[PDB]
Amino acid sequence: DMKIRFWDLAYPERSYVVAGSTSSPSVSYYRKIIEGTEVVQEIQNKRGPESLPVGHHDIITDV
Amino acid sequence: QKLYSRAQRHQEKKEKIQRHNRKLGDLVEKKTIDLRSHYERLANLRRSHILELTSVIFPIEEVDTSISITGPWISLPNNGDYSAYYSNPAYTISAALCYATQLVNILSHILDVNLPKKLCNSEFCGENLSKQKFTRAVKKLNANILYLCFSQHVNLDQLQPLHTLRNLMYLVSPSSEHLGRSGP
Amino acid sequence: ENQMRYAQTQLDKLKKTNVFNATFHIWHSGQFGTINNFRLGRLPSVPVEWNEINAAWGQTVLLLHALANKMGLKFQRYRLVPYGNHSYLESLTDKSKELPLYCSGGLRFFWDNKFDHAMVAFLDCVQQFKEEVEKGETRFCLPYRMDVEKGKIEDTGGSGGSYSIKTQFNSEEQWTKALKFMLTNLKWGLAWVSSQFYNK
Amino acid sequence: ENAEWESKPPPPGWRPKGLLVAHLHEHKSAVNRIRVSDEHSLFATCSNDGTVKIWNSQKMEGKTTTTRSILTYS
Repeated sequence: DMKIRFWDLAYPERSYVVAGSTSSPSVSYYRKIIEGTEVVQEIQNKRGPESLPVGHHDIITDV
Repeated sequence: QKLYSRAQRHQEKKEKIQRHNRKLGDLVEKKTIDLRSHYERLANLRRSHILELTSVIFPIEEVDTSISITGPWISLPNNGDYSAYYSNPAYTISAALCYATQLVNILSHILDVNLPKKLCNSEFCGENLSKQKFTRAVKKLNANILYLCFSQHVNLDQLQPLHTLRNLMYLVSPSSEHLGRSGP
Repeated sequence: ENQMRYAQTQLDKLKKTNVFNATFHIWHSGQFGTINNFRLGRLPSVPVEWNEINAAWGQTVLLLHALANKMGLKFQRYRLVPYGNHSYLESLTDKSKELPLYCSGGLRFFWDNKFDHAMVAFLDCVQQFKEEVEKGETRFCLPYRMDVEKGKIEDTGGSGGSYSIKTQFNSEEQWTKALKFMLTNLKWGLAWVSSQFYNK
Repeated sequence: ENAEWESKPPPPGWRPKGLLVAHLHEHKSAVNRIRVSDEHSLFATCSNDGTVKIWNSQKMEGKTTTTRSILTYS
């Protein structure tokens, strides 16, 4: 999805997206317990031209 | 008997993945041709926009000579020596660097090229930049222009790090066959 | 597919974003008509420095000059010369008069008359632009009227009010609102040029 | 008892803001891996174009006059 995410494993609600423009819908992170596993789910929140997107436009293969 | 059926099924899966991969290869090749067609239309459209930009709004023309942008009243020296401003020559310099920066910022958006040095049009507006502040601002512009020339595969033999509008001219002219191309 | 989708996104951006729109962005911010992030006008609460108004005039004189180029219109009495910081009008009958479309600052806002002539004259150029655009198409109409001899820009939205483009004998709120309607006409003239030449 | 996870861990409380400092397009095709030298002096990328490019990490920091791969192997 070409998004560089930062997951705060100790404080999941502080997880955020690094790369990806602010014009894309913001996200929230919820720690849940599904089978017993704790899951940090990411949920979508329902100067000249716009600054050029700095993010990747193709699959990010590595970090 | 189960190993027999396993060999039968496994023989089919080998044939299935082999023909499935051929469809993937055909599809990928077919879409790479289509992708190349998208890139050339995008390169022709970008070039069409840059030509219209540099013919109606920001015509860069030749006037040791001088180079003009947006008309001959606005000129920079080819040597790159803007020494007069640090020391009306200042207005011509400010205007030329203003439209050059504005143009570079529009070229960056037409070409979708991330400019290495953050430089804003307004940096060449407002009170006369100090010698120190101006020089770094000019270096940013020169670095952006050179970066754009590299991105667009302008002949390096023609570029020099100091000539501001001379490089944009090389970047803009129809001689720039690769202008608009998105590639390494 | 990702590359093709991106290249099709870029093709769509270039179709919609004409060369003129890529260069000049006219929007209203607060009470100012702004061009390319430059506030054209000044208010008593919001002191927009002259270097921002001069830049805005350089962006305005660039826009009209560029529009006239794309229309092939030559102004009758004036030559617009865009110098970024210090743009001005040249009179075609007597080059002896310089009409600066900038101010050096200080209290000269209440004492310099050259900038008022220059700025009424530019209104003339916007009028000739308006005439030229109506001449091409009747269906086209700019949102405001201009009285070049008086230096006034009317408000069709208001009750026939007119705000003096000149600085002297004028208040900041009226001036800034005059410059706001002029920019709006230029914003519409920009929308007309984009409409007339985007397919061509 | 004394195995280090990294030789150079990130700064305390490091939360990358995400400012692009180098857009490097020098492979013709997909890059497959990036490895960083254990002392972090160099980082290298491999690619489907058949090249290995070594990058000087020290030259991305505020002196990006020319962000070029110091070395290419093909």
